[PDB]
Amino acid sequence: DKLPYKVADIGLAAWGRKALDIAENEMPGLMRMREMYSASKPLKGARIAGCLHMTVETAVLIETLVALGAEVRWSSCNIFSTQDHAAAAIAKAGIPVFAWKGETDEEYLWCIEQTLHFKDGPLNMILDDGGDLTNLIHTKYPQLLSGIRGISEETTTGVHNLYKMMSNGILKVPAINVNDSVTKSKFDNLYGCRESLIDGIKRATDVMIAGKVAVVAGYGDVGKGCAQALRGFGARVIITEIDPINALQAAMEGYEVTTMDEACKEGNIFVTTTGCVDIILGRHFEQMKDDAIVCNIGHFDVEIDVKWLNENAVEKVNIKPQVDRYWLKNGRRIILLAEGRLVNLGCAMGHPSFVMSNSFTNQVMAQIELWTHPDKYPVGVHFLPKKLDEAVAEAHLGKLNVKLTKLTEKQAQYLGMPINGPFKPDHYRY
Amino acid sequence: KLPYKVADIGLAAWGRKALDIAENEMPGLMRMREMYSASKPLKGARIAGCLHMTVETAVLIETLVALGAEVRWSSCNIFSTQDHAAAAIAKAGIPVFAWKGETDEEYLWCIEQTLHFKDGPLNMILDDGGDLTNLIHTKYPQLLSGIRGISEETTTGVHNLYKMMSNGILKVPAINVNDSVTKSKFDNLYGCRESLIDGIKRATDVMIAGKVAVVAGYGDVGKGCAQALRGFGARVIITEIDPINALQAAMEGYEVTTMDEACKEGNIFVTTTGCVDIILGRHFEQMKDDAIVCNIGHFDVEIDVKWLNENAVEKVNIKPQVDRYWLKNGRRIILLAEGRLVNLGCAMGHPSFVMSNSFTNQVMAQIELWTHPDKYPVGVHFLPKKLDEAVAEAHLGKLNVKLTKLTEKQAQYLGMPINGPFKPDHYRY
Amino acid sequence: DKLPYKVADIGLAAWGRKALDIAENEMPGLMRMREMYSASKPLKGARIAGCLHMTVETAVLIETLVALGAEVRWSSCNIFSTQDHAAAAIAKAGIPVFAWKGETDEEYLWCIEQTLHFKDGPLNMILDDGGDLTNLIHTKYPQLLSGIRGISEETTTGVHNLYKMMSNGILKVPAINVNDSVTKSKFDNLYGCRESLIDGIKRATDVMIAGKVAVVAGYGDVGKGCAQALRGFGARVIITEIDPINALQAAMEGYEVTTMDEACKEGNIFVTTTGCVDIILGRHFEQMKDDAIVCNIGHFDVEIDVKWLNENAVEKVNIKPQVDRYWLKNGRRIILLAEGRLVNLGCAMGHPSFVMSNSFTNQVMAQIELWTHPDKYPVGVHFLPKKLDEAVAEAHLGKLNVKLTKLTEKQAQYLGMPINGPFKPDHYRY
Amino acid sequence: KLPYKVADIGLAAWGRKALDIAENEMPGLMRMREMYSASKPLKGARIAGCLHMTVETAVLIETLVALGAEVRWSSCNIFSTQDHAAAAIAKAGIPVFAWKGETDEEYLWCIEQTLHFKDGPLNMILDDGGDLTNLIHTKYPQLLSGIRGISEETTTGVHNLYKMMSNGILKVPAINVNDSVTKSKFDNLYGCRESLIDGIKRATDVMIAGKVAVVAGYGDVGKGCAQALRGFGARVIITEIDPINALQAAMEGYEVTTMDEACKEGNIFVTTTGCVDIILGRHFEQMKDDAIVCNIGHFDVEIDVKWLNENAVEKVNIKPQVDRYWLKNGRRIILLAEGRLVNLGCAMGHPSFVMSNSFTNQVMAQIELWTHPDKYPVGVHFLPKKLDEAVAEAHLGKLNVKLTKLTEKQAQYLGMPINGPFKPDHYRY
Ligand SMILES: NC(=O)c1ccc[n+]([C@@H]2O[C@H](COP(=O)([O-])OP(=O)(O)OC[C@H]3O[C@@H](n4cnc5c(N)ncnc54)[C@H](O)[C@@H]3O)[C@@H](O)[C@H]2O)c1
Ligand SMILES: NC(=O)c1ccc[n+]([C@@H]2O[C@H](COP(=O)([O-])OP(=O)(O)OC[C@H]3O[C@@H](n4cnc5c(N)ncnc54)[C@H](O)[C@@H]3O)[C@@H](O)[C@H]2O)c1
Ligand SMILES: NC(=O)c1ccc[n+]([C@@H]2O[C@H](COP(=O)([O-])OP(=O)(O)OC[C@H]3O[C@@H](n4cnc5c(N)ncnc54)[C@H](O)[C@@H]3O)[C@@H](O)[C@H]2O)c1
Ligand SMILES: NC(=O)c1ccc[n+]([C@@H]2O[C@H](COP(=O)([O-])OP(=O)(O)OC[C@H]3O[C@@H](n4cnc5c(N)ncnc54)[C@H](O)[C@@H]3O)[C@@H](O)[C@H]2O)c1
Ligand SMILES: Nc1ncnc2c1ncn2[C@@H]1C[C@H](CO)C(=O)[C@H]1O
Ligand SMILES: Nc1ncnc2c1ncn2[C@@H]1C[C@H](CO)C(=O)[C@H]1O
Ligand SMILES: Nc1ncnc2c1ncn2[C@@H]1C[C@H](CO)C(=O)[C@H]1O
Ligand SMILES: Nc1ncnc2c1ncn2[C@@H]1C[C@H](CO)C(=O)[C@H]1O
Ligand code: NA
Ligand code: NA
Ligand code: NA
Ligand code: NA
Repeated sequence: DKLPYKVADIGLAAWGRKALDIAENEMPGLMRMREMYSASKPLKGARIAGCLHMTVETAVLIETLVALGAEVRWSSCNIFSTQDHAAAAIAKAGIPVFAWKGETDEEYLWCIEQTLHFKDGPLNMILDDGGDLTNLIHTKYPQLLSGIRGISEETTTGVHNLYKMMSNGILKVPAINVNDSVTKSKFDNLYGCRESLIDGIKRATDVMIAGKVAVVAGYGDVGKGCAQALRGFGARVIITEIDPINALQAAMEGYEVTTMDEACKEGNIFVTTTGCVDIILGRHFEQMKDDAIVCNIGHFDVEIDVKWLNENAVEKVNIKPQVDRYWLKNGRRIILLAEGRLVNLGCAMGHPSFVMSNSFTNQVMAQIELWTHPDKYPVGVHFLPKKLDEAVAEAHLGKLNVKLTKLTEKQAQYLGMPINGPFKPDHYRY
Repeated sequence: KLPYKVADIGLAAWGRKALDIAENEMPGLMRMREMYSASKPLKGARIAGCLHMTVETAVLIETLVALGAEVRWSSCNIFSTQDHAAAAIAKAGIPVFAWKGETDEEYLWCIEQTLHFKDGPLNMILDDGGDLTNLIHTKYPQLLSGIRGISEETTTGVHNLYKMMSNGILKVPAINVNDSVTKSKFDNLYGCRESLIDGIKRATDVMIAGKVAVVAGYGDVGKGCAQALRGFGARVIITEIDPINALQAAMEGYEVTTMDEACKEGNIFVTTTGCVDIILGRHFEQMKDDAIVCNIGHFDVEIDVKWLNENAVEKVNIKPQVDRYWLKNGRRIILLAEGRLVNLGCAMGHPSFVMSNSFTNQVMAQIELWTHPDKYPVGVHFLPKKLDEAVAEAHLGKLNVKLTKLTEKQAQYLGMPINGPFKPDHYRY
Repeated sequence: DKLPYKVADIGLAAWGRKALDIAENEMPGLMRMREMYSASKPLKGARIAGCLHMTVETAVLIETLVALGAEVRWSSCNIFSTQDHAAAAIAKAGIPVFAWKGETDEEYLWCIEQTLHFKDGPLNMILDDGGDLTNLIHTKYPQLLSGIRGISEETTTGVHNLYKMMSNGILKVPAINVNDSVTKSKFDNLYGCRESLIDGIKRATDVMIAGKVAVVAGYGDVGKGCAQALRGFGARVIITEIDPINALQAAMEGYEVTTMDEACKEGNIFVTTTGCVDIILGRHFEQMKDDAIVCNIGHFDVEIDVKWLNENAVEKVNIKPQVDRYWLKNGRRIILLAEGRLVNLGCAMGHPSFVMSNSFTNQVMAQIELWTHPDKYPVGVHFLPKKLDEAVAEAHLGKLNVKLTKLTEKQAQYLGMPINGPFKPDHYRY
Repeated sequence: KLPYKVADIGLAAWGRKALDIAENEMPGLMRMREMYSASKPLKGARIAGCLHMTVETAVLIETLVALGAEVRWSSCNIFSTQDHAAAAIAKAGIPVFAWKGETDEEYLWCIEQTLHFKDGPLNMILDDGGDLTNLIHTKYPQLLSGIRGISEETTTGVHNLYKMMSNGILKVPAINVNDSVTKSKFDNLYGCRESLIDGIKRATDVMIAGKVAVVAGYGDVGKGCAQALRGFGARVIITEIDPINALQAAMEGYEVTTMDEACKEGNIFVTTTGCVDIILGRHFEQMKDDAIVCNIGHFDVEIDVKWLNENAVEKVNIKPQVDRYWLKNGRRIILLAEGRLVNLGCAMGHPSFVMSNSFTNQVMAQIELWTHPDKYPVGVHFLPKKLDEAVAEAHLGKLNVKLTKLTEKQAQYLGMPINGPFKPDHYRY
């Protein structure tokens, strides 16, 4: 009585499959998980509802979970991030996916709702990115919580929410924080954004980066990646920050660190990375250089006051999908990307597949941990063990032709560690 | 006569919006309009243009028109046209014969459409790579005495001009635009530094970080390519024939070796040489699985694409301008744009700001040749340094640069005109 | 009956004082500690034995501890690292310092021994860098342990030893791990080495960096700094690593990662950063390019087999102090810096003062924590609270003209944090 | 006659060990020895050299001697001599008159000691900045007809040569060594990229990261300086008079503004212009406390040091070549080397490898002028590109670079001699 899937055009499946084949060959961590666990099927019995950007890389993740024995139903965690060819390939393979590029808010919620019920029963695992699925179940379907064995969560904003839920006694299911695996936060958030931020800006606007002033709000792992990208192409990068440690890191790297109240007068490009509300406001827009480009890469579209532009501009000219040029009362123009939604996935294709193999190999490990060892994980928010984190990295070395040194027994004795690791104390920051 | 031929005139409104955006990024061209729209220095000029029909080129076209020229236009590559830009130019009433994905026959037909105007044949050439110049000299020599001048955009095209002059076969005066400082040291360098990666990413979405990337040639193009790749975390290996360029690359921290060795290590290959026979069958056979191979030189002569078509066991089209070959050895090769320049073939070419440097030089060269032909005997000439400096100066305001002015005491100390030119003729910047 | 101090030449004091005045003005964190606590004198009653490189920066630290009420007696923790003008200035101010550049191993131990006994009694606090003082007291003077209120420890090797001591039940005094303050490990070890490694190499050898292959063993915080420095000047940098996560970081930054067994055939410059034994051995030396430069920046001189060179070379030619050129049986030459001791302090002046103000402001905070709040700190190894770590960074922002953004009450509510911080969870890696 | 005059002959053994090390880093010079020591092309040459008396220059001196020249030497700066290198040269029996920390009178006396050899006056000039050239022309014109040639090392010196020729006052042929590609694009750029920081660090030990650094000029020197500072985490602000250089700096991500503005923000100031009156009293009065101020241009004319001496309320010598001034406003200024070039005055100048490029050009220019005077009429000349390429090629082996060779088919395609030169005369690299 329900749709078996819902995608833009199932006819795109053959093209999606070609993109998947190429991506598989860039994702050795995921392929290794298939190779190790396809026969034993550790995820047999798992009914995973996933809510995560329905991209080519997410399709390789989905097929890994399926190869490992899971039943899966999927939606995207952003209205603009789905790659319709990837979604079509997943649907063609018989996997229930409810996702397309350019959903409305209503369609978005409907899609998540389709993932909750399997033939054998409701979901018993959650794989989430940003917390929308986690929150939906806790608030709207609390009756389903005792049936769920575990949650794994992809991103900084989502894990922040899990910590908040736990400290408020609202969290009712064990969760693993995948964002804060070393091999996720220090790779995907950093090197991922270093490539895909500029990709979104370029595909949207074709603007020259060299010669511009770029303003990056936040200097966490995402802001660090974005700043490096922009400066690499010859932009002069200004940073805003609230945290004196991150601010001091930026200044030590040669960036001017000042407030948005000042930087708004100088920036030609504005990128928000904070995960926080009220970063770019009407008072900033009114002071910006003509044709300033403004975009957000944080998870939710809460950083930029897009409502201000819609209410106060003389006119809004749509240039092409996800690219709007507003004409203000001061006669100047602002170019706004993706209506303030995360620009790398909304205007380009998100992070390339190789780095997503780090993040998603963590996801598969988390799902195996929660599903097969539920009693290691009481209701709470947990990290994967360092030995598994190290294993994720080690799985990607051969593709890059890296040769890792092995400690001799004498060196391992001297350092007081096992020759097979883990090699760092739990507080190590890399 | 056909007013134009383009893929889809319906793309005109979008094209125009992209032109509006690009105008605001092209202060040199907008300045040429503000200075010369009234006096119309190019009145009576009938310019045939053969140059990648992009948004940037559209802004150049409408600048030439504003300055009084009649213009008829074709692209200098079968894959580089941006159909929305060609539609905007067609809708404006300018004869343009260009679309993305031309056949070789269509390519020549389009150039041929640019030769004849209502009032006579062309009397000015604006060229990129020399196809229009060569076509006239070889096939339409009866039009040569009617042509006042040629201006040439690119390294490969200027090499051809110098060779023609040395052999006594050039018959029309030319200005080498490529070797204006504000072209060669900006467009070829900073332009490729952004548009090479754009082409590779739009085509393949591949991660750059952690890869080995092999860049053949370390000229102005290869310098920009190499910096771009290294910036994203590729380990870049350079090949070179010139010991000076090779020493530059080594002093910037790049491994310099031959393609014969580098083919065994690269995950990404980019040819920047302007030379034939750079990546051959013997190289393809040694490459890592799913090696991405592409060219950014003007002509598609650097990569043996014919070898792949003849020797691969499978050839799968992934999407337009992206082919995945399976070789007898079991490994795969990803070839971009059939070896044609990848930035314009798989993306949008250089962004507008830097093209404003190149194209302001083009406008100046067209004015120089059209209005001061006697300064330019048959031969190959540079624009004066004062004009080259003026191109850079016109772009400083947009970037909020504050230029220092010499005092009279400092100008006297330096033995320099206070208003420039500031460097000797041999200065390399 | 004992020397009041022992330095190379007390006559250098006036020049030392001029260097100190300049350094003070680059060390706003330490000067702020003086300004805040000079009147209340929180360290009144403290008798601090310090064992830490007797440099210009350490002199500003010492005078801060004294201004805060402490009695101090000092030695260097390396035989080659003392700056004789700094030592002379300290001695001239009436502070017992036992340190000079170029001590023998015997003199080194004698110097530490002079710091143990004060007029009023034995030491009751330890400030250490590498653990030599901590170990000396636990092994040779166990009778003094119950009189010691606390230990603060500067460096990675020293903190590793403290963790080992604690897990073996050998640690008898509470300790604070200053190395792993964010504002120490992610600044001093990284940005400090990024400047002072090249300084030591240049002053020793004047070698051109551009065009060379440089091999860096280890890609921790020190190796990251060293690699960046070398590549910035046009060296091609190869990295060795045992930890697959650090190895993957290096490869993602564009370095070749391979083993020393391979890299030894290619390197023109070799820098060891591991903190581990047996990094460069005779088998590597015999394969090195002619005039390969070999140096160590790790704390102890255990990385390079200098004994191999001394036993196997045809001859050793001293070029100048801390620079030796060995002629091997293969006819090639090796240039060895500082006899394998840490090259930044041995051949140049160590880290510049601004970054040392981060490290040493942590040291002063640790000493205040341990001395005035002993019951917060049971026998064990502890970190400073994140709020104090943030304060260290904030203290350095004004000197760099950084403008830090303040959260609004609405943003702080949204992020669920205090407007005054701390701004990050305890696991945050920066 | 005095055999030499140096600070301390006792430093000879150490000097020699430093020379031994530098020889192994200078394959171009060692190659000139291996090729020409037997044939002695410079037999009969009596070369007066005026050039920073460093370890690198010692290797140049002994190369000229190996090639048959007689040489007598002085430094071109009062603070740049390396006394151990001067001692090694003196101990070898070569007349050198140089020490670190000369007075102005001693400086001139030393140059005067180089004019007369046992067999006659000088017949060749090797100059850096033009002091020897100018001294001969103005004070010893009777020696001019006896001088076969001049070779000149540096930008400021070549500017003077061109000005002299334009005014008809140059009377001896000269080779512009600075503008060999392998000099200007290597020494001025990569040399300063390492030796500027060396000078600042040895003098002050200041942290670079987190500072604002102001670099006046973005020529080859300022480009290398700016990269060096940015690499260590300084935020670099550029000043410029030339709109081309200024646009380059902006396209590399540097703020470009005037010294009038930048003096309010910089923590470190470096002058690279070759021009008078760059940092004035009005700038000093606005600077941040403990601003470090230094010059790397040839002559000490860029910084108003006299202003500081006259207007400061206190002047404290921190150590040799380092002065801390206290101004009326309460703030301090740290001045390096009394405004003299800071890399050679406070450190060791450029490392040996890159100097091997510069100095191989010098040897070639001395051979060209001495053995082929008829190729060089009175005027200012470049070395042929084939010789410039040969300089780079001689340094490739040391760095294990593998240079590709064109095939006959590629050379024919490019219209290029298979063995070079590979670039046209106007190529800018
Ligand atoms: N689009 C993507 O592919 C992608 C990838 C990874 C993470 N993310 C998202 O990016 C966002 C940031 O992630 P992160 O890992 O960098 O988190 P982070 O905590 O490491 O960094 C955020 C930084 O913003 C700063 N900040 C907070 N409020 C600010 C304000 N008002 N002004 C200036 N700075 C302020 C904080 O001090 C912090 O350092 C999150 O929403 C995360 O979920 C997106
Ligand atoms: N795609 C674009 O947007 C764009 C932009 C500018 C120029 N171009 C084209 O790019 C090409 C290069 O232009 P350039 O300005 O860099 O020229 P260049 O002459 O500056 O550099 C080319 C380099 O290739 C080297 N080379 C020649 N043959 C080689 C071989 N067999 N192997 C290795 N190296 C070899 C040469 O020594 C030279 O240094 C030309 O075809 C030019 O027209 C393209
Ligand atoms: N000279 C200085 O100014 C200075 C400053 C700070 C720290 N240190 C010292 O530097 C050393 C390193 O400090 P750190 O903070 O970088 O520690 P770290 O733990 O962050 O890094 C050391 C790295 O070496 C790697 N390693 C260990 N054995 C290895 C081997 N056999 N081969 C290759 N890699 C190996 C580890 O995986 C690790 O990543 C320590 O001795 C520390 O005390 C010196
Ligand atoms: N210290 C060294 O080891 C060393 C090495 C090479 C050259 N030099 C000397 O360095 C100086 C610069 O050499 P170069 O090769 O870079 O010359 P250059 O001509 O390439 O660059 C100097 C730049 O200064 C700019 N300039 C001139 N006046 C200015 C002003 N008032 N304000 C701002 N910018 C101004 C010019 O536009 C030019 O771009 C010369 O004196 C040269 O002899 C020193
Ligand atoms: N190609 C991609 N496919 C799927 N997820 C991606 C992609 N690129 C980035 N991400 C997610 C986006 C998210 C913020 O919601 C993160 O933390 C990243 O892991
Ligand atoms: N966007 C663009 N529009 C038009 N021309 C472009 C663009 N980008 C690059 N070029 C040309 C390509 C050509 C080699 O044929 C050159 O030399 C560059 O100037
Ligand atoms: N100038 C300096 N004065 C004092 N200590 C310094 C200096 N530079 C670096 N350090 C210490 C050296 C040590 C390894 O023993 C560390 O961890 C750094 O904090
Ligand atoms: N080590 C060095 N030995 C000798 N000459 C040096 C050194 N470093 C730089 N130079 C000169 C300085 C000069 C400006 O006077 C130049 O143009 C550089 O070639
Ligand atoms: Na992808
Ligand atoms: Na464009
Ligand atoms: Na210091
Ligand atoms: Na030297």
